[PDB]
Formats: sequence, structure tokens, C-alpha cells
Amino acid sequence: LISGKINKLNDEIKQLQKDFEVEVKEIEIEYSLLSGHINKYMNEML
Amino acid sequence: IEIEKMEKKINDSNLLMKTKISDAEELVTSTELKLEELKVDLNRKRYKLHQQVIHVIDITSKFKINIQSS
Repeated sequence: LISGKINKLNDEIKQLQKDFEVEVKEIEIEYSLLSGHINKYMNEML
Repeated sequence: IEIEKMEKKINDSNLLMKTKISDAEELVTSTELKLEELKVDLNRKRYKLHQQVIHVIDITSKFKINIQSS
């Protein structure tokens, strides 16, 4: 239970949190890239 | 009195057995339920982040349409 099931579940929780953090970071990278594209779109108005 | 004192010890040990087994099973079930709830919450957060990305794309499209129509 402790060294097994409970520890395995805790490790799975940590891995799921890490995967969620990676996905959130990728989504925020896309967000920042789109924002930079829009800022450049201001320059492309000229 | 020695016999009954150690019999009370035995009864306490059996009650502790039942309590320990119940607590261990409850801990395992609670950890599993917490994992499932965290999975659901993170899926919802991912969906909300995708919706936010869609909202930003919609904002960009609306701004482009407004500028081009002007």
C-alpha cells in the first residue's frame, strides 16, 4: 500500500501534473507567439 | 485479573486491526478518488485553455475584420 499503491498513485499524480504543466506551457507559448504576430501586424499596417 | 487484562489487550488489538484495515482501505480509495478528480480538473483546465486560445483567435479575427472594413 504505502511503498506500492499509495506511492505509485502519488507518482502518477506528479506525472499528470508535469504533463499538464507542459501542455499549459505549450499553450502559453502559442499565446505569446500569437500576441507577437498581432504586434507585428501593427507594423504590417504601414 | 491478569487473564482479563490481557483479554482487554486482545480486544484492543482486534479493534486496532479493524481500524487499521479500514483506514488503509479508505486511504487507498481516497488517493484513487483524488487522482480521478485531479484528472477531471486538469482536463477541464486544458479545455478552458483551449477555449481561451480560441477566444484570442476570435479577437484577432475581429480586429482584422474591423481594420480591413475601415
